Amino acid sequence: KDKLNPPTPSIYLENKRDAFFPPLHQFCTNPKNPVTVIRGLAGALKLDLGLFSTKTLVEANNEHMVEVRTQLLQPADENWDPTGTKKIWRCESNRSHTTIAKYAQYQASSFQESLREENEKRKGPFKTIKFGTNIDLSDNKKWKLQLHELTKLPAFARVVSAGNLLTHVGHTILGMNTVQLYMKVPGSRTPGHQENNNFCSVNINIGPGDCEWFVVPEDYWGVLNDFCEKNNLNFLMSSWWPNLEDLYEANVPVYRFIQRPGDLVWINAGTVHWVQAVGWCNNIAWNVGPLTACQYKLAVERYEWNKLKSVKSPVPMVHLSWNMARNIKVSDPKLFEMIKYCLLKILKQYQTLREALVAAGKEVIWHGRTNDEPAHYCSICEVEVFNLLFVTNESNTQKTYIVHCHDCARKTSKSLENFVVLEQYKMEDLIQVYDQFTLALSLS
Ligand SMILES: O=C(O)CC[C@@H](O)C(=O)O
Ligand SMILES: [Mn+2]
Ligand SMILES: [Zn+2]
Repeated sequence: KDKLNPPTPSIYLENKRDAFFPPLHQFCTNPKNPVTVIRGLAGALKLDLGLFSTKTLVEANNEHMVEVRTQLLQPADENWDPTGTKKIWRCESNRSHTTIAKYAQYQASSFQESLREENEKRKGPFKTIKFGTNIDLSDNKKWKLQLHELTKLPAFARVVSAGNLLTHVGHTILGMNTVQLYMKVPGSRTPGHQENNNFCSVNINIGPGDCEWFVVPEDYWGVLNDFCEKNNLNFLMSSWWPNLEDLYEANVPVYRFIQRPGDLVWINAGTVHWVQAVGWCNNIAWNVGPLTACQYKLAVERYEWNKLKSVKSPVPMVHLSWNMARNIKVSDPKLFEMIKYCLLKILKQYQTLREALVAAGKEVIWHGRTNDEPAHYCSICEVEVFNLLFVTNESNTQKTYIVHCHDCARKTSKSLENFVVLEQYKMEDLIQVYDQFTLALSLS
């Protein structure tokens, strides 16, 4: 079907009015639109993309760290096994580190070398390329002008905003509520994935070259998971590059489009995607969590799925949920009932655990909390741990407070005799937050 190669939801901006126009906000967050390409976004805002040029980055922080992925330069939209014999899903992507100055040097000489080849005139085997990924632009002192330029965006697409759930986490989640930079040469590939905890993603192409994007709606992610599992690949942890003929045969629709310099790509919640550089360019990206039932639901679902797959969730959805209930007036009936349900479950599980401890003669020690203290995770299994923290007798005495979850503490120490139980929140206070959390009226 042509329904298997659908058109890209695409908004064409001319000026600031178009960018700040509220139906643009609603369009991007509509669950029916897996991706929105906002064309001409930088131009409409007079964004200085030059602040993100390789030349400026070198001058700014030439020793800054870059995660290098070394890859094969693959043809078009395909991924071949190294012997050029068959198209496979697994892609080779070895990791090392470099600096902006060193990667910049390669980016520039790669282009000069391509110019000479174009002037030398005229299955693999395949050349090797390097992709500069995940460059951390969280330090406002090192990247003042860069980060300030992005406050010019409409609020819904900003790294920080009142309506961004990731703003409401209350602490830094690297690469999610902080900007990541990518420095690319032709063929630089970001393999298939969903965002961390299915949060939306915002990507701007700095240029000067284009990127090519591949997008599959969230509700087909199970199909791609089976493909991975049948191909001996971890959907969440392995590097894979879909066979478009496999997807077509399985009746999976694939959105496919070009992102030009200054185009902003909005990846909606849970949308599966992979990307390749067509030319030489940089990109900047971060996540955003719109206050919708769809975003919260997909975030919760991935959070729970990660536990089953023994994968850490970068977004602490328990911590977030209490912050939402404490600080956000929620007027969507569906969203409200989702949050209320989740808090009630947290609350009851917590009450059950606490009572089991008390009834077994285990003491619960009041530990309180520092405000804006990040969520905790289990030092062993990396699950989020909320309120009741399990700390060894020695870590307690040393006041290092190395957190464990209950299961891991119990597996270590059968009667928890090697652990103390630290309580960060009084129950009455949590019950109060829950009770005071009611549906706000909005006429919108
Ligand atoms: O630009 C890339 O290659 C990766 C970025 C993409 O995963 C995004 O979510 O913005
Ligand atoms: Mn992404
Ligand atoms: Zn654990």
